[PDB]
Amino acid sequence: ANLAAFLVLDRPEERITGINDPRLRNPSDKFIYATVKQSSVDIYFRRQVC
Amino acid sequence: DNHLSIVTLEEAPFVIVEDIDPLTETCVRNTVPCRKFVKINNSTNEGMNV
Repeated sequence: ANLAAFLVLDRPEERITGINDPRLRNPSDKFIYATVKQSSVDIYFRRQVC
Repeated sequence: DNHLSIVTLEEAPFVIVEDIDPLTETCVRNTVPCRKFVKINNSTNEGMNV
Protein backbone atom coordinates (compact mmCIF):
# COMPACT_ATOMS: atom_id res chain seq x y z
CA ALA A 1 0.00 0.00 0.00
CA ASN A 2 2.81 2.43 0.84
CA LEU A 3 4.60 1.65 -2.44
CA ALA A 4 1.43 2.13 -4.48
CA ALA A 5 0.51 5.37 -2.69
CA PHE A 6 4.00 6.86 -3.05
CA LEU A 7 4.13 5.83 -6.72
CA VAL A 8 0.73 7.27 -7.64
CA LEU A 9 1.34 10.40 -5.51
CA ASP A 10 4.87 11.23 -6.67
CA ARG A 11 6.14 14.65 -7.71
CA PRO A 12 3.75 16.04 -10.36
CA GLU A 13 4.80 18.03 -13.41
CA GLU A 14 1.74 20.28 -12.93
CA ARG A 15 3.27 23.60 -11.86
CA ILE A 16 0.71 26.05 -13.28
CA THR A 17 -2.75 25.93 -14.86
CA GLY A 18 -3.28 29.48 -16.11
CA ILE A 19 -3.54 33.12 -15.11
CA ASN A 20 -5.88 32.17 -12.25
CA ASP A 21 -3.43 29.66 -10.73
CA PRO A 22 -2.68 30.67 -7.11
CA ARG A 23 1.01 29.79 -7.47
CA LEU A 24 1.29 32.37 -10.26
CA ARG A 25 -0.41 35.04 -8.14
CA ASN A 26 2.24 35.22 -5.41
CA PRO A 27 5.41 37.11 -6.49
CA SER A 28 7.53 35.17 -4.00
CA ASP A 29 11.30 35.34 -4.37
CA LYS A 30 11.51 31.54 -4.19
CA PHE A 31 9.85 31.20 -7.62
CA ILE A 32 11.24 33.84 -9.99
CA TYR A 33 9.54 34.36 -13.35
CA ALA A 34 9.20 37.32 -15.70
CA THR A 35 8.60 38.25 -19.32
CA VAL A 36 11.58 38.53 -21.66
CA LYS A 37 10.89 42.06 -22.92
CA GLN A 38 8.14 44.66 -23.45
CA SER A 39 6.17 42.43 -25.85
CA SER A 40 2.42 41.81 -25.85
CA VAL A 41 2.71 39.95 -22.53
CA ASP A 42 3.61 43.28 -20.91
CA ILE A 43 0.63 44.98 -22.57
CA TYR A 44 -1.71 42.21 -21.40
CA PHE A 45 -0.38 42.53 -17.85
CA ARG A 46 -0.79 46.32 -17.95
CA ARG A 47 -4.35 46.03 -19.32
CA GLN A 48 -5.70 44.11 -16.30
CA VAL A 49 -7.99 45.65 -13.68
CA CYS A 50 -6.43 43.48 -10.94
CA ASP B 1 -24.79 68.05 -3.29
CA ASN B 2 -23.00 66.16 -6.07
CA HIS B 3 -19.66 66.18 -4.18
CA LEU B 4 -19.61 63.98 -1.07
CA SER B 5 -16.48 63.11 0.91
CA ILE B 6 -15.52 59.48 1.54
CA VAL B 7 -13.25 58.28 4.36
CA THR B 8 -11.35 54.99 4.33
CA LEU B 9 -8.62 53.15 6.25
CA GLU B 10 -5.69 50.92 5.27
CA GLU B 11 -5.82 48.18 7.92
CA ALA B 12 -7.29 45.42 5.71
CA PRO B 13 -6.28 43.86 2.34
CA PHE B 14 -9.07 45.78 0.58
CA VAL B 15 -7.80 49.39 0.44
CA ILE B 16 -4.19 50.22 -0.46
CA VAL B 17 -2.71 53.70 -0.97
CA GLU B 18 0.54 54.11 -2.90
CA ASP B 19 2.69 57.11 -3.74
CA ILE B 20 2.25 58.51 -7.24
CA ASP B 21 5.09 57.51 -9.56
CA PRO B 22 7.31 60.51 -10.50
CA LEU B 23 6.78 59.82 -14.22
CA THR B 24 4.16 62.51 -15.03
CA GLU B 25 1.42 59.90 -14.56
CA THR B 26 -1.38 59.63 -11.99
CA CYS B 27 -0.82 56.13 -10.57
CA VAL B 28 -0.72 54.67 -14.10
CA ARG B 29 -4.25 53.31 -14.55
CA ASN B 30 -7.23 52.15 -12.47
CA THR B 31 -6.82 54.55 -9.55
CA VAL B 32 -8.91 56.99 -7.51
CA PRO B 33 -7.51 60.28 -6.13
CA CYS B 34 -6.95 60.22 -2.37
CA ARG B 35 -5.97 62.57 0.44
CA LYS B 36 -3.81 61.84 3.48
CA PHE B 37 -2.52 64.14 6.23
CA VAL B 38 1.21 63.37 6.30
CA LYS B 39 2.59 64.64 9.60
CA ILE B 40 5.66 66.85 9.24
CA ASN B 41 7.17 67.02 12.73
CA ASN B 42 6.57 65.19 16.01
CA SER B 43 4.80 68.31 17.36
CA THR B 44 3.12 70.02 14.40
CA ASN B 45 0.02 68.26 13.03
CA GLU B 46 0.01 69.87 9.57
CA GLY B 47 -0.53 67.46 6.69
CA MET B 48 -0.27 68.23 2.98
CA ASN B 49 -2.98 66.82 0.70
CA VAL B 50 -0.75 64.39 -1.17
